[PDB]
Amino acid sequence: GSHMCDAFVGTWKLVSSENFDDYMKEVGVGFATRKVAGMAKPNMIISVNGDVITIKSESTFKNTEISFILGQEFDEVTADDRKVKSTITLDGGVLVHVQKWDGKSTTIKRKREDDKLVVECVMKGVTSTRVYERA
Ligand SMILES: O=C(O)[C@H]1CCN(c2ccccc2)[C@H]1COc1ccccc1
Repeated sequence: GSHMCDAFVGTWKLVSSENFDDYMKEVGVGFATRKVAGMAKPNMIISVNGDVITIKSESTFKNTEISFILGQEFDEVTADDRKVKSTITLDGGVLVHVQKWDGKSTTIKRKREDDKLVVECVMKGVTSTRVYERA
């Protein structure tokens, strides 16, 4: 029972980051958390079981885990410890993750590009790009 989401499954390691501190500033992350989070080189583990997608991040800073069904809102605790309401959908092969909290919104898009999993994080006008490779 293969699914298009299968392109994302596996274990991935962070290899590059751009503009992440500015993105975190826009989200409202405090100085100390930005410094320590920005140093992290997470592994991201993506798995699928039936309709349930699991994305785990493991790092020296924090471990995070979400499980979800596409299009079905859920409660998430982010790496910076926001309590958010999240909805993840697939739009043309791109995983689109919207997080809402305190009247704010940010969108995280995840796409396969060559042998990379590219993660684009947008808050207001500020974009950060984080590139992962297979571990
Ligand atoms: O997936 C990514 O790279 C982005 C996605 C957004 N996000 C983030 C957003 C606001 C504040 C901190 C991180 C990253 C998650 O990164 C980590 C880093 C360490 C441990 C777990 C996850």
